Amino acid sequence: GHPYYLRSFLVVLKTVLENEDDMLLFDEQEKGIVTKFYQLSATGQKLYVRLFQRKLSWIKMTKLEYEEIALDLTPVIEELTNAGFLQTESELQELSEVLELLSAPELKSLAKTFHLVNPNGQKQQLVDAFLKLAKQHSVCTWNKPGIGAVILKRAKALAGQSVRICKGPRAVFSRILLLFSLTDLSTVLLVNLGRMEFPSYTINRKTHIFQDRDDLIRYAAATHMLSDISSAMANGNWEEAKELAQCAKRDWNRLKNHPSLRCHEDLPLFLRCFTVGWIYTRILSRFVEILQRLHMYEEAVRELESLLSQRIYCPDSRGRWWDRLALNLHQHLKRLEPTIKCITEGLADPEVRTGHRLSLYQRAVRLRESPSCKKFKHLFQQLPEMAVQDVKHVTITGRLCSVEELALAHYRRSGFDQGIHGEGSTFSTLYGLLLWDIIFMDGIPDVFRNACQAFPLDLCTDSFFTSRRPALEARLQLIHDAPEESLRAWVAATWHEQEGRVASLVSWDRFTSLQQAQDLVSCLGGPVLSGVCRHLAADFRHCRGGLPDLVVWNSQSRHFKLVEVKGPNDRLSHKQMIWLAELQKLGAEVEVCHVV
Amino acid sequence: MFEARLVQGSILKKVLEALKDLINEACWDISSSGVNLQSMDSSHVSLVQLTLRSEGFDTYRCDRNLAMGVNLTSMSKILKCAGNEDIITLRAEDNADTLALVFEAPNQEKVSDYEMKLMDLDVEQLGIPEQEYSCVVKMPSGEFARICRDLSHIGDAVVISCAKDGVKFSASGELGNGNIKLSQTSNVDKEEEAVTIEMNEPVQLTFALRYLNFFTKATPLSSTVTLSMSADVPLVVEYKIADMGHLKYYLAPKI
Amino acid sequence: MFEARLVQGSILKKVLEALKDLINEACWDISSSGVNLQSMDSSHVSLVQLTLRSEGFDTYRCDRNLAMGVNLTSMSKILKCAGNEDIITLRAEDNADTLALVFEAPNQEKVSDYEMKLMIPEQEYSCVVKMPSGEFARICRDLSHIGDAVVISCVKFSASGELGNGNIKLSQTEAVTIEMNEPVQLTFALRYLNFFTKATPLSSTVTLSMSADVPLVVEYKIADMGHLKYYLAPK
Amino acid sequence: MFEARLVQGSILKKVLEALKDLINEACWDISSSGVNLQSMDSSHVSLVQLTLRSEGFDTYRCDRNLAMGVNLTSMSKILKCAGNEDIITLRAEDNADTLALVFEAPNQEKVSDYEMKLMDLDVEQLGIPEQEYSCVVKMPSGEFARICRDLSHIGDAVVISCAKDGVKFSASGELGNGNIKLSQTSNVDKEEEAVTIEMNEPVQLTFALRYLNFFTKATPLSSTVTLSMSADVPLVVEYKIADMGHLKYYLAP
DNA sequence: TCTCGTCCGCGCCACTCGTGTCCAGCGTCG
DNA sequence: CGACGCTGGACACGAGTGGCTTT
DNA sequence: TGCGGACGAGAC
Ligand SMILES: [Ca+2]
Repeated sequence: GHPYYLRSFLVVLKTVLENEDDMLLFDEQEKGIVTKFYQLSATGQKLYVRLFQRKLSWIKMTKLEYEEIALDLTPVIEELTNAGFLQTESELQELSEVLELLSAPELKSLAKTFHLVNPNGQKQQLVDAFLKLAKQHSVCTWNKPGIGAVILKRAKALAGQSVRICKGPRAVFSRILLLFSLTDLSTVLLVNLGRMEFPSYTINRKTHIFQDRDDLIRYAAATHMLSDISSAMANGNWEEAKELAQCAKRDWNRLKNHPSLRCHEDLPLFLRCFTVGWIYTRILSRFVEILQRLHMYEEAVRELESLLSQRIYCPDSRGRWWDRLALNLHQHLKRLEPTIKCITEGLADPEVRTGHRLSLYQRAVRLRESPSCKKFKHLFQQLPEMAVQDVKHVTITGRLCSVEELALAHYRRSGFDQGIHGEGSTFSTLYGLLLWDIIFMDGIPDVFRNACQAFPLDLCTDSFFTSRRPALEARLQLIHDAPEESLRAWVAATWHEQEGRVASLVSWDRFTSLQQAQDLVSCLGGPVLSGVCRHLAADFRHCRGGLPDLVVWNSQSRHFKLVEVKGPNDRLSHKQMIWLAELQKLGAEVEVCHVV
Repeated sequence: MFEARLVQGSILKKVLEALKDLINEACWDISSSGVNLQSMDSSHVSLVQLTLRSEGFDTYRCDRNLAMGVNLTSMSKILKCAGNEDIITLRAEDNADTLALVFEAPNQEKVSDYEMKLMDLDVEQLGIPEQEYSCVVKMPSGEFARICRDLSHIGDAVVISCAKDGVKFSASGELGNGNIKLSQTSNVDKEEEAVTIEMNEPVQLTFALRYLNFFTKATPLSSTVTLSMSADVPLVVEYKIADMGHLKYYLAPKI
Repeated sequence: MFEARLVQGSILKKVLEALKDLINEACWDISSSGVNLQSMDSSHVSLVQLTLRSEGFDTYRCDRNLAMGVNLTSMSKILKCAGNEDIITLRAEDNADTLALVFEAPNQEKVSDYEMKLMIPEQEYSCVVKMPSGEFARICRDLSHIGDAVVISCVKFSASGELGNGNIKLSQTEAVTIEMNEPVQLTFALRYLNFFTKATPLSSTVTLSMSADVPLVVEYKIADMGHLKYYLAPK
Repeated sequence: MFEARLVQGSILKKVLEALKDLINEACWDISSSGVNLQSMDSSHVSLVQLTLRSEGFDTYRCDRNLAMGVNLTSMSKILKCAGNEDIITLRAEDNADTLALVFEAPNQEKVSDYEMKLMDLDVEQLGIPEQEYSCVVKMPSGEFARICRDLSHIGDAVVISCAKDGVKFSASGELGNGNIKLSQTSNVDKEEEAVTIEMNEPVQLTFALRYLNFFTKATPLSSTVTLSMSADVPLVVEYKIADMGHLKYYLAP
């Protein structure tokens, strides 16, 4: 059969082409390009997919080794060129590309030939010097042939054969990949996508995320520029990131008057997160991160204030920004009354939940007791009191195993034989096992688009508890008062019926065996599982993380202790504090193991 | 099918020491009056004109004009084979692209023969129409070469200004600044050390310095070097050769 | 204002060739006495002390003493642009950021100017050997070629290396003479010792001074008017 | 218990630096009386030998031979200090532990001493008996060095073409072919520059040029060199050492 | 010194290539 | 003949790209 | 966003 990369590419292409609503935005020429791709030999498709995953630049035919495709890949290259996907070195008519193609020794030799200022130097400075020399020095010198042409000819002759993926088909396939990745090539999906067996549901589509080809191209440009900004953050070139984000913000301001946007505001949130405006708001949040990194705290505050007035785009993160506007208003800049106003507005904001609601509140008390804000006697005006009950703390001394493994060994010595350490994945997996029938239920429109969708789009969005409220309430009330045998049967049936099916929640490698899952379910009981499943069903995005790490328990005594292990240089985040308090409310026994 | 014999063969070798760094390959025009090079550097900033008249070459006979482009570095490697005193003669076939160089010992006991690939390339034409140059300077070649090296020790550019007092080179770089001043001496004996300058116009003009270093490789050809320039014309650096030929380097303005 | 005209420019050339790699940056202290240079080497086991009076300079005027901190690489490269007989002039105004080197050949047909950007207890040594700089240079070079460390003994140089060992015994009668006041056997490194030998043309003979736990001193004397001393910390 | 002395200490230095690269980790098998060594090259294609007469040196210590396990790079390192006009004495310490080399200047005021631990030695002892060679030419060694150098610049394989009237070195490469013809000197002086020729039948055979360079590196030791060429057998190149020694190389194509 | 808050850097492994650094062979000029 | 100046080859790094699961 | 390192300020 086909290799893994080719398998993933064909699966993506087939899934996208099956999308009738998503096939319409592609131009007739782009559909012709796609159908030309299917008219290739297996070796041709393999080589094209192999070159697709590489960078978009000229690559020498010497550096093209692929034993899996063919020993001599020149006929495959010629077939691809005839098809129109690969342009050979004959089209390398740009000096800035051929110079980058040449290796460092070859570029040094070329610089020595042309009597450059610094023949022995960096490659980038060599390319810059070659461009500078090509700009002039030949217009009038005693015919008028451009020296740039001579440099290009010499560099092309030196580099030999070289191919590069064409702009058009590459862009078309990038947009196809983007359309596939809307519902979620990434490495996790580059390999094993042909063998992953997604869950079963009925595809139901009613609305169009994009209305025409121009909208999809705009969204692709926005997400590509967001990816460029993200790469700039990853590589640490924060000034380039700031420039790119400024250009993106000016583009967004230019585009804010587009009437097509007036349709995107009518999309549901879980579908509205796939629009150009959403991507530009995410880019503006990354711009806020850049400004905070580069210490324009006032400009970061202004950007956050502008963002916080846009209730249509990214409302779920409205907490992240409210908290940072408070921190960028009190810590980095010493404003105090505006910080109190920001805290009050954030606490009154319905979109701030869990940790980012606690953090603001903590800032609130940090301004209700500090002497610097004594004159501002308003933070006590309403300030809806939220209190997290303290949990037990146990200290451990020890020191080659991991910290969590050491804590697991400790609780093994203390009479808790069975113990697992998957943090959220232990509770998320259990919630998925218990509520697979409701998470992937039918009747909810616009949440199942493709067939390779590991999770309904309602997840990570409050609407998951709005569309399926009856069934979810019925299940969470049935689990609340249920015998251990019924819970065992439910978990066993879910595990048997759906074994190996990928899902965003259930991790089949978390439990070493089904018996461990059964024992954990029996020990946790009804109320604890009902509480955690309800808190994950309502606002899953803000309750996804911050869960305790180890679940340790004994089979005979049926005693468990959800333990959150903090290392010697660790601290309880607000999400973790909220989750520990919630588990304390549920009757579960929870404590913090501080390892020294 | 042409034959060219020369006694003081090292002279020819000296020529190969000068072109090799500047031009990797050049067109070797053949004529009854003399053999010309008429090539220019790769980077299109400098020209080299080499003329060896047939009068100096004993037993010179050429049937027709030939292009016979030559890889200069390869020819220098072949010419390194001989010594400083061997007599050198070159033979070119009627149509075969094989130039044969044979060198005979000064005592006529060691004879060496070699052949070259003699690659064929394009033969362009650069007019360099005769322009009347000004501020002609005649100075020893060694002084000029070491001045060029000293200035290249500092920066990557040079400026030359000629006035009634003399000639002045200058070079300013990031590391530092420097300049050379030479004054006309008018030696009575004229032991090739005169720095006599004729003055017609006080001009000043800028050039690159690496190409001056590549031009300085022709110093062993002769003691005297002639540098001429004007307001806008290219700099001309001429070395005579055994009263039979010349080698000229023209450099374009830096700006 | 300050001028210093030296006919023997080769002397300046070789003395700054000696300090080419010993020190990266150093200052040329100038007073009415002359030009003094007390420099801390890049390595942390050596010191440099160059002394020259004001008598040998054809012209000397020091209204205000100037540190004259010059990057030795840059000024050595500038000095490389002067001939052996090239008369060398050091100039620097009291409020000048740049130092000027004026090179004028004795034949006077040529004149050039360059501008560069300006930026131990005493104790008599128990033993001292005055021997030609060539001999000690060859000994140090060969014994560094055989090993990394050499011990000097009352003369004997013994180098220890991973490959093997070497031992050279000298004699006394361009002459070599030792006070033989005390016996010593003290080890020393070679890399800095090798660097201390680039001053072979700088002087005729070197007086290696050693004693009990006193730092090693090598001395190169200009034919007159000045001298140079390198101090090395014993191992 | 082995002692050798040479007033002209230079010749040993040139001999040792000549072999500093053509053989590494070589063997020294000097007998009780008479100095000799032989070793196959690092490429296992060519052989190098040298014979120095024991009575040619100044003195000798009456004892038995020992491995004298010598390594050239180490020796060269040690011998690099030795001058080209001083007296050199080689002394052997028992138990095959070290070898000492003492260099004393003629002025007897800057005397020196040296020594070095040796290394494990393996005896190969090829000992190929000599066979008669047809073509022989004696010519100055500097001429051979220049010829080898320029042919290495222009080619990769050297052709001998021994002949009665003279010799003709021929080769070729990507930059064309090269031929150099040396005629009989036929001068009354018969100096080292003069070349003599003795032929019985011409022999043509191509030889490698890199090892030819490695062997001509021994040019400064001898004023002249004798080349013996014969078909189907390695070329002989031979150097004379003050008529007190012979340094030979066998070059198999 | 101790405690709390805040910021900064993270796919993964191997394979090749850019890069500044160091050592040994080379032409030379007193 | 040798010491000095010049220069190219060899070398430990860190950065960048590429392949990751036809089993 | 979720992890782990680090440093900086208030109170000793
Ligand atoms: Ca943890």
